Amino acid sequence: SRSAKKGAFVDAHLLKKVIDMNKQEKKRPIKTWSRRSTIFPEFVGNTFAVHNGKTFINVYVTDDMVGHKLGEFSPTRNFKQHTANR
Amino acid sequence: QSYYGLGRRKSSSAKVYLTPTQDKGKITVNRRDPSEYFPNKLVIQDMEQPLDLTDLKKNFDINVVVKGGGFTGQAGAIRLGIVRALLQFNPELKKILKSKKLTTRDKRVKERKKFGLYGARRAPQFTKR
Amino acid sequence: AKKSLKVKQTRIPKFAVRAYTRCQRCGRARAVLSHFGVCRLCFRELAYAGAIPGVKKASW
Amino acid sequence: NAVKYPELKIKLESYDSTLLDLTTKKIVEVVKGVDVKIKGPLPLPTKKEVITIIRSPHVDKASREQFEKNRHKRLMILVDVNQGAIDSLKRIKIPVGVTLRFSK
Amino acid sequence: GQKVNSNGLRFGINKNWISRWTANSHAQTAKWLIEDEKIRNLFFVNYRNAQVSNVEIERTQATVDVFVYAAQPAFLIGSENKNIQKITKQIKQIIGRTTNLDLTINEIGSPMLSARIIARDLANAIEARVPLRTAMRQSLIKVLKAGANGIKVLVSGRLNGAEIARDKMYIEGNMPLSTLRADIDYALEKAQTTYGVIGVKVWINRGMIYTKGLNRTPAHILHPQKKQPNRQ
Amino acid sequence: MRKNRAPKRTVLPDPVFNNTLVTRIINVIMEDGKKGLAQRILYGAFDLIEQRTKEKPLTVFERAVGNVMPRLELRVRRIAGSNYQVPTEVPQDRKIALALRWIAMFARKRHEKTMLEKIANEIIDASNNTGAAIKKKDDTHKMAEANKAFAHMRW
RNA sequence: GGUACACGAAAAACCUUACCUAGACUUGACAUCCUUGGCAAAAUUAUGGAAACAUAAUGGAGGUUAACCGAGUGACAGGUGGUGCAUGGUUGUCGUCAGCUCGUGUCGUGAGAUGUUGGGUUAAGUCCCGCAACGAGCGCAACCCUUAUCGUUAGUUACAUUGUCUAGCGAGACUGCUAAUGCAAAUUGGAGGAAGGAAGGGAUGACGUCAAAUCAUCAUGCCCCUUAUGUCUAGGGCUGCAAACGUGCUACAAUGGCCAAUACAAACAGUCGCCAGCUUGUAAAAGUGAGCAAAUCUGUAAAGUUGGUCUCAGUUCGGAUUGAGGGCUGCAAUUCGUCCUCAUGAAGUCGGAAUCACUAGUAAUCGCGAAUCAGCUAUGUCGCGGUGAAUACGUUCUCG
RNA sequence: CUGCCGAUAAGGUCUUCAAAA
Ligand SMILES: [Mg+2]
Ligand SMILES: [Mg+2]
Ligand SMILES: [Mg+2]
Ligand SMILES: [Mg+2]
Ligand SMILES: [Mg+2]
Ligand SMILES: [Mg+2]
Ligand SMILES: [Mg+2]
Ligand SMILES: [Mg+2]
Ligand SMILES: [Mg+2]
Ligand SMILES: [Mg+2]
Ligand SMILES: [Mg+2]
Ligand SMILES: [Mg+2]
Ligand SMILES: [Mg+2]
Ligand SMILES: [Mg+2]
Ligand SMILES: [Mg+2]
Ligand SMILES: [Mg+2]
Ligand SMILES: [Mg+2]
Ligand SMILES: [Mg+2]
Ligand SMILES: [Mg+2]
Ligand SMILES: [Mg+2]
Ligand SMILES: [Mg+2]
Ligand SMILES: [Mg+2]
Ligand SMILES: [Mg+2]
Ligand SMILES: [Zn+2]
Repeated sequence: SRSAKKGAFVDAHLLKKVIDMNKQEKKRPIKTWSRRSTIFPEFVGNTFAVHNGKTFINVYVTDDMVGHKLGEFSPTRNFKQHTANR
Repeated sequence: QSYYGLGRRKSSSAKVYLTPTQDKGKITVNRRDPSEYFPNKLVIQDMEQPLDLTDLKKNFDINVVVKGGGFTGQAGAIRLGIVRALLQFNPELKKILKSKKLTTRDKRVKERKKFGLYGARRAPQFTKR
Repeated sequence: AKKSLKVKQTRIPKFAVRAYTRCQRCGRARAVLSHFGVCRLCFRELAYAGAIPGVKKASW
Repeated sequence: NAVKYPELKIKLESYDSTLLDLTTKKIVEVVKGVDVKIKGPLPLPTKKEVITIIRSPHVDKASREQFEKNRHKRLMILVDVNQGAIDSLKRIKIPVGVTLRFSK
Repeated sequence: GQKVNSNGLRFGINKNWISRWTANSHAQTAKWLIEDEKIRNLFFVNYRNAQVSNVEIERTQATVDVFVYAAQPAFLIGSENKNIQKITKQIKQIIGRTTNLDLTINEIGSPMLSARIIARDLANAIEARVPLRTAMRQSLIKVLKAGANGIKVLVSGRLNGAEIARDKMYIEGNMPLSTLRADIDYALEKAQTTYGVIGVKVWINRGMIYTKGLNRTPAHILHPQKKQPNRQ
Repeated sequence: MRKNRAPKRTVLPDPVFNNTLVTRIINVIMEDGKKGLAQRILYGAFDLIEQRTKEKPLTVFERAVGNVMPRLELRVRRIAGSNYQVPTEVPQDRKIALALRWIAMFARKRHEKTMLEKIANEIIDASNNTGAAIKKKDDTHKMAEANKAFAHMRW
């Protein structure tokens, strides 16, 4: 879908923290509000706290989850059972 | 001594040129063979409907210029155009042509779409319950 | 919450796609005529007073 | 004698019709009072725009009225003008409504 | 049932437009359109003791012309042309210093048979605690004596401070609303009362216009003289 | 509640066999507002009729349609329960019209192939009083004959 | 309920947005009045930042404060917060149905009656007669627009197969003439006429009913909040899902599917746009790039005609769903944009009880354009043209 | 030309006024 010339997309605020956080050995969960950032190869090995709307759900990225958007691996709404009307 | 007629139907003009000749009428529409300008779906007789019952042996050379409309509308324009040219050669013909009502503008055009309606006269489905 | 949105619309946003068009007389956001910058229910009042030259009732 | 302007193509347009005819009468009278061969005040097709507006404030989309705004248009091309016409052209005073498209 | 606006039904056929201008683009068509409404509203809301009947606006690429008709122009003029300077500064701030203004007060004739000042007088009377029945009747009788045709006054609202809203009408003569050739002048006003809002609607019949034309001719300003100035 | 009788539009003489009735059946088989398509379909069936029956197509069409034409018409009239029917003599204009409608309706349901052959078979099958349109005409005639008693009372 | 359900909304990714979670603000994002100065707000580059916002920078048009930029400052600003059963305004409905009343007079102890009901004629309380009624107002009709023929003016950017076409004015149709019967309105037929008896369509909608709809277009009485029900920003939500209904689209097919060639429109729109041609690409599209501020240039007309093929199959029908690769808009397409290409090929073979619309260019159907719009499964809405029917015997039943 | 055909929660607005012009 997304054009070629444009490429991928990160907010570059997430990119800067990831570069800083990968150099630092004692990595901790990275609190990012950017559900819009696509997972870049360098992201591999870090863990993020994506804002589902209410809380920050923790996602551990792998060498496989690479390519999709960072908010795609977290939910936003919840539905598990209806209730008999009558 | 040529004759000229101007018919119209569904926003379609017509310029019919009546030329006296004695070497077959050679019907012609917009510089093209009638069998090719029209789907030749037997629509050709219609335009000649007032030129048949009186005569076509007088071999009137027809020079038709029609610009607008579809193809039945163009055909309607030239019949009136043929009849309007016919009203300059032997005013008696008029009488018999008037009879069959072949000397009247059809006055029938597509109506305007109305708001709240799915067309000229259609209307949405009504649900009571 | 009307007055604050009106003022914000006049102010330029930080993104081009963030700019929307709101009626200039009232503050209605939806159903705004870009040809006149006037919403559908202010255009009726203005048209019925003669303020817009040439907008006459239609017979088609 | 001179010209200084060949093929002066005056174009007229206005929201109103009667004013447009009046301006053409005034323009023609002055330009024929001087020595100019007017081609003729021809009419052009009027561009009509129509806007549909719902009458009701809240509900009943079905009841919607309509408005129109006609852009009546005329054309007028002057062959040779010269100062004798141009200087007299300064005192014409065209009623606001009529709009000019002088193309030189 | 609901009726089409009487003024709006006769626009472009027998009635001219209150604002006559052609803008450059769709962006400049909106600025030039809200601004004239402010000017008209200014004249009407404040400066009311003058009986301003109608204010017309005329604009070109950059030159603004205002034609203001009033029944008592002394209040606009002021003491040795004082209030006049004030209003000029008002008008200049709304449109802009970069343009040229040519405001023109023009005194009006036959002030009575105009639905605007009658509605304003009606609204003032209701706000002044004047009994409604007496107020309309005095206005009705004075208008008829002025020498016009039938007048229709509808005064709907929280009548006399009541808790249930009513409406009182008083037609007196032929008011042909369905006819296009008739000269019906219409105006509506909001009387702001301590118990709410009162809506007054005045329909006036000022004869039949038997001369075809989109007006371009005055309307009930001709009988007495009509001049004064402040123009250039 | 109307008190006015509707006008009638012209029927037009056919453009080939000069038998008005051809134009009517053309309009009957019309679907999707295609005048062109309908003429082609119908005209092709007469050519198939030539290839098969070796006779004049107009004569065969009249012999089929004239044979299908009914005589009695049963109008529903309910009073208390169900409807007691009433046989009435149908006008000549409606006689041809009803015949054409049935011809088309049973033609677009036959097990045959392209509607050209479908419609061609129905007309040739109706010239010998043995088909689907015949059975419909037979059924209404027998129903009217059975309900002969109430013919006197109409309304 | 009819008079809600492709409705407000003529465009919910952000914005819109009024909702939730969070991070921030308090005469406030916006305004006036007052003591008081103006020697700025912007925009943008840095750092911290989810962004609000902070700390530093070029210190900014101008015109000496005009507007605004401020300080001080309390009255206050602000509310899409409640009440459409307090309202103004606007609208739906009976209904474009033919009604609703008043003045004077008369009758009646009185509510009230009369006119407005009788007989003819209409779409009409339209008109004529009769008549204790005589008149009048609103509605009805006509005056307004548009389509149908012609005359006149004008001839480019139309035409240029020479009088189309476009838009100004005017003529024309007036039951005007005749036949029948009626007191008279008036009905029917005929003549001539492009048009005949409201020639087709539109705008035009009486008093009032339903305490009908809207405080969320706007305005407003009253009540309520006032470091919060006000304000800014980021993310989510308005797009959910065991289900039911309404309105539409696509189909279940040879009156058709696919391929090739090809003829004929009207209206509207266009300089952050319409985009011709050319080059690349299986294609959406990209690059180059003229032309057009427009009767000039651009926005491919499709059904339709001919030829080839399928040969009645759950198929060369039907396109859903799903996977992958691409293009465009936009900071941004996962929640939640659409287009193209490839891959797959749900249901569905005419649909139960019961229901809806329509009386000619109408129903049915085929395309085209515009509005809001950066983009949008708008198949919606408002318009334009191409083809183009069937039926109306009658008021017994049915609804109003 | 006589089939069949039953029901519909409670309390409620609305006339303020002619003194008169
Ligand atoms: Mg508001
Ligand atoms: Mg309802
Ligand atoms: Mg939002
Ligand atoms: Mg300075
Ligand atoms: Mg100073
Ligand atoms: Mg409030
Ligand atoms: Mg209400
Ligand atoms: Mg009587
Ligand atoms: Mg009477
Ligand atoms: Mg009328
Ligand atoms: Mg209510
Ligand atoms: Mg959001
Ligand atoms: Mg929705
Ligand atoms: Mg639809
Ligand atoms: Mg085929
Ligand atoms: Mg050209
Ligand atoms: Mg199956
Ligand atoms: Mg398919
Ligand atoms: Mg997506
Ligand atoms: Mg089958
Ligand atoms: Mg009908
Ligand atoms: Mg269809
Ligand atoms: Mg029963
Ligand atoms: Zn508005």
